[PDB]
Amino acid sequence: MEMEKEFEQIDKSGSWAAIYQDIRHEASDFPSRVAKLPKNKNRNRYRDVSPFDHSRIKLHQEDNDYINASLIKMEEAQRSYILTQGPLPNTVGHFWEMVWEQKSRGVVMLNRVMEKGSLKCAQYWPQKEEKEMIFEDTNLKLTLISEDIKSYYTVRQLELENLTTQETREILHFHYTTWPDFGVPESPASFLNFLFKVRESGSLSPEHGPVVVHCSAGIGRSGTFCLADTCLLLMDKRKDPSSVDIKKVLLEMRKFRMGLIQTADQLRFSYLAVIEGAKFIM
Ligand SMILES: CC[C@H](C)c1ccc(NS(C)(=O)=O)cc1
Repeated sequence: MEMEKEFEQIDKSGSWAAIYQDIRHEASDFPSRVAKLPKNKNRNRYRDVSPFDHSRIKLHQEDNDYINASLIKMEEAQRSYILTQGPLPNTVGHFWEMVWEQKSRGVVMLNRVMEKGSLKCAQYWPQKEEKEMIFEDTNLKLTLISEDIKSYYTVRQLELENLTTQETREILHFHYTTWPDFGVPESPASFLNFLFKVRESGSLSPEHGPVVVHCSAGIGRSGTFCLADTCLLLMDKRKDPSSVDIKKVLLEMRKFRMGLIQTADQLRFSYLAVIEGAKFIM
């Protein structure tokens, strides 16, 4: 079926939970043996969210190459994304090592450091220009260059230096600051505006490594971001845009990381975002 009328048909029939459970039943199951090794317990935020072995990002390190991060490679759309958990106190250095080694330009953050009164990720970037951060375990230096605070999101320019080679690179930090503590946003308008700002920066383009996107577990809000982006790109590429099937795209993405889209409300919000976004593109 088309999207916008399939949408109204699920609303009127109140069957979002059944649709979402079907997706959970059909989703791929691949091994995640490296994630479960005892030496990696303090590298995982949640025991039930792990990268598959076949798509995990490997650190270029002979001691321990593990990070909780997955490469989502979308062949028809010609887009790739790295989805990862919010960094932990003992993985901030690994996080920036990955950004460096994978040649990423942008980092997309969809959570606040504290939500619901608890810490959802480490404070992993510097908050003042004159107070830079040094990650001694991976030999990197990170400096805040500039910060632009808007009503729904903040953009930061960062400098990452590999202290071993003295090479430097500019990284863009795109921080969506207004996702509500419970539920999903009432309108997709600010989320779509944010997606377009990431696009306009070059951070999603083939001349760079894959964008790094995270929330707390790296599957819920993060899944919504890449699912909406990929669906809108396919609607531009194809002769028949109504042939884009959001449930099939989501199942394809779940071949690369488990659990993408965590609730039936997030599924409905993804439909809403793609529907409204397809009108603005034209
Ligand atoms: C950190 C704010 C600074 C003013 C800034 C730099 C870059 C961009 N975007 S871009 C994609 O490079 O055009 C936006 C803002």
